[PDB]
Amino acid sequence: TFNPVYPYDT
Amino acid sequence: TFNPVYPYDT
Amino acid sequence: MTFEVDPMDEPTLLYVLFEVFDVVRVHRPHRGVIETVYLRTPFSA
Amino acid sequence: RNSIRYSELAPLFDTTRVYLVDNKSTDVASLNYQNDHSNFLTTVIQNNDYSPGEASTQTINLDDRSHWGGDLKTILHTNMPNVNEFMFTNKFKARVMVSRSLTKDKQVELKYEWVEFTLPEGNYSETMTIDLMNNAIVEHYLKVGRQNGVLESDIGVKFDTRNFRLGFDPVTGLVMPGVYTNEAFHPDIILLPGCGVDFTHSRLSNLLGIRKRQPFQEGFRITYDDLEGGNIPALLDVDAYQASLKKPVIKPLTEDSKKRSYNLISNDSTFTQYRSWYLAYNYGDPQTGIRSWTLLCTPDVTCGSEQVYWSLPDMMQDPVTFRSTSQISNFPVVGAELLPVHSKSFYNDQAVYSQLIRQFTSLTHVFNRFPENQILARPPAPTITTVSENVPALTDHGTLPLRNSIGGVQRVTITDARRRTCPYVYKALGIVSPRVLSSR
Amino acid sequence: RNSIRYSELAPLFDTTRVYLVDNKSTDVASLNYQNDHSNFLTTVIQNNDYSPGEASTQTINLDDRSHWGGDLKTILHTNMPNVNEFMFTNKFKARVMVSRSLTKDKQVELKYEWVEFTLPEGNYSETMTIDLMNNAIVEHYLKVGRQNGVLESDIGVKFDTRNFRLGFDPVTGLVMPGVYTNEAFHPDIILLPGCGVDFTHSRLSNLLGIRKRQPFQEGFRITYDDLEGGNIPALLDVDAYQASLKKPVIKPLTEDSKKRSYNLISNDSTFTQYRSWYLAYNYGDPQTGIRSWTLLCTPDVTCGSEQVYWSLPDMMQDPVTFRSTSQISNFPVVGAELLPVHSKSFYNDQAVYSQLIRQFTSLTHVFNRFPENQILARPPAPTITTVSENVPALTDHGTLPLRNSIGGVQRVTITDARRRTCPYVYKALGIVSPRVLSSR
Amino acid sequence: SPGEASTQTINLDDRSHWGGDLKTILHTNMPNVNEFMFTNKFKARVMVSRSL
Repeated sequence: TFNPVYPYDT
Repeated sequence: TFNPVYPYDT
Repeated sequence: MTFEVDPMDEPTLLYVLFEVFDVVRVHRPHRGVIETVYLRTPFSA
Repeated sequence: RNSIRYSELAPLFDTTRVYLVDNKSTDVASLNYQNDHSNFLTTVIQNNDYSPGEASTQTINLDDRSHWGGDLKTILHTNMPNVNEFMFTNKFKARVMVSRSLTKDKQVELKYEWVEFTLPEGNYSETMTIDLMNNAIVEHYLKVGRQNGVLESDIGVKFDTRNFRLGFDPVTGLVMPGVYTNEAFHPDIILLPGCGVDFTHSRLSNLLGIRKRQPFQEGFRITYDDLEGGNIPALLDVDAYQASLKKPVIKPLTEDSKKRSYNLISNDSTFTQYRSWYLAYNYGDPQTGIRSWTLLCTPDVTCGSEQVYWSLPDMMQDPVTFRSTSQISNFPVVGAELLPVHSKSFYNDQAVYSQLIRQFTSLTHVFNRFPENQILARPPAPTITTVSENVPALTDHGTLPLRNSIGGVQRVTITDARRRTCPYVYKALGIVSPRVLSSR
Repeated sequence: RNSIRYSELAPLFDTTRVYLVDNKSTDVASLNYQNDHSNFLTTVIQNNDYSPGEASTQTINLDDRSHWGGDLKTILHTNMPNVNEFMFTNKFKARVMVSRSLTKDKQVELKYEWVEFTLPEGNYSETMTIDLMNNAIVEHYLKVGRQNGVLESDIGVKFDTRNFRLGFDPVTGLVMPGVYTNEAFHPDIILLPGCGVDFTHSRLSNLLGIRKRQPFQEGFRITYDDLEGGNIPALLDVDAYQASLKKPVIKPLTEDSKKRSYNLISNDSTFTQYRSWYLAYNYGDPQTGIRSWTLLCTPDVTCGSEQVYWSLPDMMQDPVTFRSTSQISNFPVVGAELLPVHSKSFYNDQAVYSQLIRQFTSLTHVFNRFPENQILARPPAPTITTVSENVPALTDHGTLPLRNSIGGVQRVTITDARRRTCPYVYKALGIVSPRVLSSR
Repeated sequence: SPGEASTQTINLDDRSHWGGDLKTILHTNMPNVNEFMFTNKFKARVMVSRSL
């Protein structure tokens, strides 16, 4: 339940 | 019979 | 100047009139010619 | 009749030159120290013997029998940053969502608050400045938003630069292309219900190119509520429509990859809750909308041509109505000049072909964190970026009256609009050439 | 009343022109020889007969009964290098690690020392100038570092240009992206414990765009110790975290390919021992940090608009307080003018898409020697490079008093701030136009 | 107080006719295309209907 707020996929 | 007036193909 | 007033639950204004001389002198030397001289003292404009 | 005498040297006649300059090796050592190139002392003496200070005793005397004046040209050079604290371009208040909660059994409690984000001085270019702003909105969400409910889906306030309305079809009620046409037209600010931005204490407003049609009324607040008519329309469900070939069409894409909601007002409407300034301006009611009290203007990174005033308290007579004082922030003024900063313009068709490549170039999608959401996406870079650029200014003030007895040490002072030294001055110096004007 | 006589030629009246010029074929041969375009002699005669020198005997006489003056406009043209020895832009002191040793059974003995690195004159452009500096730090390590312990892992001092802190997550305590976002914002200098840099005798400081808020206090030393608060945070172990999907996260990448340590303060902390100026400035304590006594400024490759002073000892009267002498470095001054150098600005979105390609273009990774280490990597090229550019300057000084007897040979002299000829002058010449001012 | 300032006046000696040099610094930021300058509109005649 932690949003890194970063699209690691792409 | 509706022209979206937009070439969706390409 | 320091004024002391009763408190009011609303914004108000303290209106002060500074008594002076607010005068004009009118000169009319020629046809269709009006020249004026204003003088306000104290508190000149 | 018109001499010019000094201590014990041959008298000179008609004119000459006194030089006001900071550099001098001697005076820097002694005199100024705790000063800077905007408030310093300097000896006008220029005679190799004599200890500065002891120089201060001497004086240049312009014949007493005549009223003198001197031409004053100056060389000013700064290097002030596009975005910095002193000029008021590193801060800006905006209202964002703080908490999203499940309350008192059935209520959805939304709590919004104003907060002032700051930027890291320097970072020129307009586009990038926008980005740094958007990023600051985020950086805050990272410290408060998420950890209090509020999803990305409902991030209030984002500066973009495109015309969410190009695709738009007057019948469909949707942006047919299924994508908000990714080209940059002008900066604008987008808001979600309940939030908004305030520039009351910031020149960044001028950077976005949005000004009040009535400047002097201190108070630049642009609420969501203000952006009436002109909520970003929604996207056609390009996939559904096509595959479906009735026709789906009415289907207005509700989310996106990684499923973020485009906050649509209702299960029916083609409009989203996202309101855009740029839209309200030219797409909303001209008589009551925002176009009524704000003006769409050219960007300009400098944030606003400001002027600086010079003063040579100990050498020129005090201009008409100034009174002589010793309060650095009230010295008489003898010359005004625009603060040395220009807007150089370039062409980067590489923009958005570059945002596309820029993202791989920069090893991170730091600014584009939401590469799917057609809104929260990273605004397109506009062709033609602007950049504040510092330039030396060889200005020229007119002849000004002089005192007939010029002190050995003169005080030079460059002030700004609000009257305060300006830290960003690297070089200031002037040349004065006295000459007769009439006699006593 | 107002004549102008010469040897035996018709008298001229009211005004005319005497020309100060270096080029003349005759005088170059004889006169100047061991001189240069900044300290030369020239005949004002301009009469085809008469051997120069014998010309020197003759004189232009401005009627004696009146005090004359002359307008003096000049044409100055240089071609001085961005980085050279005379201007103080080719050297700069920095303190680096000299030796890493295993001592007295258990002690780790670190020996640091100050050393002055020099650059190869010329090499314009700011970015590249940075690189040349970083390279000089290295070139030194190559001659002392390695062969005395000290690994690359612990190279002290490196000039970079990015915001090691964009990725940063207020909770994680790490730069989530696993990479210091590769975009250029402003030059800054990074330091390791115990080392630092000194610019006390260098204008390069001005190139980096870092100045003292109190200029005149000779002494620009920026220690590691000074860069309080604001040590480059560490990188998230992107690999671990992802593969692991508790969550590893807390894992702050300790090395990199080719295993170099990111000198983390302790097995716990998310911060590294690497301190960045740029961080301290806007991310550290504003009241006590570095932002307290240094200023973030626009770069400027010229390194600092400096001025040059003219002098025509044998033709103009000596201005107010100067005394006449024969010491070339004290001649009276008659005109000041900024030294002909500007900052042309360009756009290269090709930067960092180019560093990427530039590395293949240049058959060597000479500047990028450590293409893995997120720190020691090669700083990103900033969009908008600056380049000092020389430009002819058609300046114009005012009317200056003249001697009523102008010698056949006049001496022209352009000096600099510190008073010394300036080797970089290619063309200097002036035109004087005398005219009456009053009578005796 | 401004306004009270308005009362005062700068007097250039009466016995002579004066004149003054007037240099100014003007700076705008008007858009290429806007309504006030008349660059945001333009009439054209197009086809409205095609019928049988």
